[PDB]
Amino acid sequence: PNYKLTYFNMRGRAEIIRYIFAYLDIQYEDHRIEQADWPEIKSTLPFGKIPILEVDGLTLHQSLAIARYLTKNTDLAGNTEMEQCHVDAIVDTLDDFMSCFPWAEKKQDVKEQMFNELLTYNAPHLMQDLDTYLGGREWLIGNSVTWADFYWEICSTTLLVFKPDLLDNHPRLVTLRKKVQAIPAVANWIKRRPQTKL
Amino acid sequence: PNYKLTYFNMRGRAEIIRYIFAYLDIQYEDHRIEQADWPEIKSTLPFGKIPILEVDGLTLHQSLAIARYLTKNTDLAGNTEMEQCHVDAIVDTLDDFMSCFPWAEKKQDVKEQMFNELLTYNAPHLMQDLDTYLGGREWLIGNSVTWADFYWEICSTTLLVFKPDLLDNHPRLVTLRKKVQAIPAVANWIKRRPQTKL
Ligand SMILES: COc1ccc(/C=C/C(=O)Nc2ccccc2C(=O)O)cc1OC
Ligand SMILES: N[C@@H](CCC(=O)N[C@@H](CS)C(=O)NCC(=O)O)C(=O)O
Ligand SMILES: N[C@@H](CCC(=O)N[C@@H](CS)C(=O)NCC(=O)O)C(=O)O
Repeated sequence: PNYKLTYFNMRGRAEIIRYIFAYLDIQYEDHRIEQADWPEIKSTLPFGKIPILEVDGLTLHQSLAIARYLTKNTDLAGNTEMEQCHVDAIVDTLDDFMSCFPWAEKKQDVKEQMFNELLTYNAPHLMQDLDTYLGGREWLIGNSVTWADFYWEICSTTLLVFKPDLLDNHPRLVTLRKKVQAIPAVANWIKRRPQTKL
Repeated sequence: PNYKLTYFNMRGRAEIIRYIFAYLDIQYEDHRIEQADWPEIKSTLPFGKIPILEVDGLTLHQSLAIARYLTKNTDLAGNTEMEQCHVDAIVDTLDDFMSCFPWAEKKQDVKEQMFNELLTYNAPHLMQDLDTYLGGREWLIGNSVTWADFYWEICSTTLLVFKPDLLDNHPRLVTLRKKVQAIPAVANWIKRRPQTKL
């Protein structure tokens, strides 16, 4: 299958798709665009948003929708339909929280104040829920890695850019990040991927 | 299986689960809670959010995660791998918009303002994207009803509460709503369900 992924030059909402392609050893074109080429591309898109994935010429949209499509019938999906539910739920929980950030805010002082308050109150609350949910287990769901573990490592990587000490009291969540980063297809991808802030 | 769904006395985010139970002819306890009891239940839940679905003593969370679990291997799921991706994608597009609403906002004047702007400035574009996407087809995805059709009807119902003229220029989207509402199991639920504003 000929896969082509389109997004900005950043990890952002495309990174989960990139980890999945990497882990499943599926080749694809990692097409990254700059602001200048957005209006042209955007207009051809039914919903006007990226990422999009073209599969043998057919366009797919919605990053989590695409992530799930790529993990279908693989062990990254969750071993049972019940585990798949828990995987989807954790992914949505993380996405709901990531969506609270005013990423696009133009007023820098407002952006700073909002980031600080989300990182001071909400983030440590979520971290406790995540930590107790994982408990002393190896992975977030079941007994093998799922894309929910991937998403966690991805979201936390971005949160750590803004509050480096966020996981200072959560060694089990740090250990989870290290387990994910250590998967060889993931360690490789992380080494060769373009370096960007987000 | 024993199913117990807990949410507020509202269609809201539990409604998609209710339509799915109805269509699949599954009995469940439709548990509805008052606001004053929420803080107490919230504290015992791994992630402090509703709806939750209890199955044989296992808690599930996240409405879409649950909806997806319930429709897996049923005729409400897409017919192909790729069609299931489109079902997921349409649902997420609708969810991304519904999430923008400050449902819980304390300040009335601020809340009204937010709602007005989203409905007046944003909603029209989603409708336009949806209308073009549907085109002249019968259902949003493929040749038969999916839970993406249920979600569209559910989201549109709530939006029409606040902006009744929202679909005046979109007869094909009105037709799809009517078509979902005509499904016997759906029509029966709509007729018998508690009548709430939201
Ligand atoms: C103030 O308490 C309230 C009051 C109303 C609501 C939500 C009502 C509703 O219809 N929501 C939706 C309906 C359809 C699809 C998606 C949503 C969605 O919210 O994502 C929630 C509250 O708790 C936050
Ligand atoms: N939930 C959607 C969000 C899509 C989205 O808002 N993408 C952004 C980039 S992170 C975008 O294209 N927004 C800019 C625009 O619409 O012009 C997804 O994960 O794909
Ligand atoms: N994406 C989640 C959102 C969960 C959510 O925000 N639900 C609301 C009710 S609609 C809630 O539990 N809020 C009450 C609170 O925050 O205390 C889902 O679909 O279930």
